[PDB]
Amino acid sequence: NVTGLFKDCSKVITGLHPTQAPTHLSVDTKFKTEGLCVDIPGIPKDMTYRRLISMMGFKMNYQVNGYPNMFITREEAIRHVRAWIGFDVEGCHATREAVGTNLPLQLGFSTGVNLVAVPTGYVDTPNNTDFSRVSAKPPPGDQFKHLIPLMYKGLPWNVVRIKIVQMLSDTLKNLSDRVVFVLWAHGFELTSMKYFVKIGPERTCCLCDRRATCFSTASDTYACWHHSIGFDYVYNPFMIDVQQWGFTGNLQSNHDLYCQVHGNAHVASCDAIMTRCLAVHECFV
Amino acid sequence: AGNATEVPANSTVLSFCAFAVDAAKAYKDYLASGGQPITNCVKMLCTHTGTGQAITVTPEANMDQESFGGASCCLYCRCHIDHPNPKGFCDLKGKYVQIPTTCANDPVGFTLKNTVCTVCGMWKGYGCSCD
Ligand SMILES: Cn1cccc1C(N)=O
Ligand SMILES: [Mg+2]
Ligand SMILES: [Zn+2]
Ligand SMILES: [Zn+2]
Ligand SMILES: [Zn+2]
Ligand SMILES: [Zn+2]
Repeated sequence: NVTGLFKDCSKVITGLHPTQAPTHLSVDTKFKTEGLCVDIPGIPKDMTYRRLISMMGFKMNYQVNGYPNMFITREEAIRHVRAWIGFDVEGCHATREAVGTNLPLQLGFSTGVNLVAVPTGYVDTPNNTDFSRVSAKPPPGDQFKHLIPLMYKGLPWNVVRIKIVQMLSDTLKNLSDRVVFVLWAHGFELTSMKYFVKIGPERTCCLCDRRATCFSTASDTYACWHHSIGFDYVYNPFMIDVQQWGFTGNLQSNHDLYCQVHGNAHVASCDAIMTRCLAVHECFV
Repeated sequence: AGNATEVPANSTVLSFCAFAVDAAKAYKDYLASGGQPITNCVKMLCTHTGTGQAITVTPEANMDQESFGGASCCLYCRCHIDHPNPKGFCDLKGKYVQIPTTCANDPVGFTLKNTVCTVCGMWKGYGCSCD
């Protein structure tokens, strides 16, 4: 049995040399024998490869003392309804040098904000993993023809994650000591969170006694929503998947049963608005 | 399309360490909370008549060690995250690591917690001859 998490998306037929493969599964077939690997002097390592690694398939079910859980129960999410932010990501497909994974393209929030990012992937090399721009194409079809211009209007992820932190901080500083991302089919949103979320034990703000909701890589410091100017990461966020509440149809058909004032403009923020709207009607009526 | 690199047994630990601010502390805390060590490492079939050196260009396991492909023993390589040194480059990827047989159940944890003697090339506390 295998997972799709960290799936190698390069088009190279051969696997990796035993010294360079992250796992036994990704070692080239030539070196495999008796459930183990052999070193073959004369078959050298590859010193120029670029292998796009998939970030699709994360599982946040860790049970570690002192580390809060990202995914919360419906009852805990209800208690923190002031912290609710609907979140949806429209993606694009890896192309040319890689195939098999989706990259964040348009990030939508229930605040009405849409942020367009440069298609970026985690590319394995002989020395490390390079977080760099990758070739990508908008998904095949006409329900996604609005994503074609967005392929050239994207911002680098270092700017995108500062903008998310600023938007969340301005929205939530007077509402909650937290963020609860309200999702519908969380898979790709969780993948996208890898790009702007950090987790760890509960910390306090550098400038006050409130719990830390933001983290800065530049200074190795933490801040609440009031003192997060310049911060690039969302620290210890919470989230829930509304799809898993027993709904049968798609997002729009379930949202439309209770609400007639949020038409589907087929954009990331619209799906995020509908997700939070549906969660409110289902939880409080 | 594409080729799987991982098994489901590693999903939880790798997802946890992939999102952590401090991945090394996250893995040590994961193990301390009863978590299972990272599996699916590159274990080598070797003669066990090697030098016993810790990090080598070819497998050098002696009769008290197992040899592994270095990238597969590196938490940062396994999680596809930044490496903690200033140049952001790996010292294990591209080499073979010799792990004592007693600690072969957790190659990733062994390399995270131990140091190689710069004088004799053996692991400190596990074959390092000098005092
Ligand atoms: C199985 N596998 C995993 C990563 C690359 C490969 C390959 N091309 O053999
Ligand atoms: Mg969706
Ligand atoms: Zn503060
Ligand atoms: Zn609505
Ligand atoms: Zn490494
Ligand atoms: Zn020594």
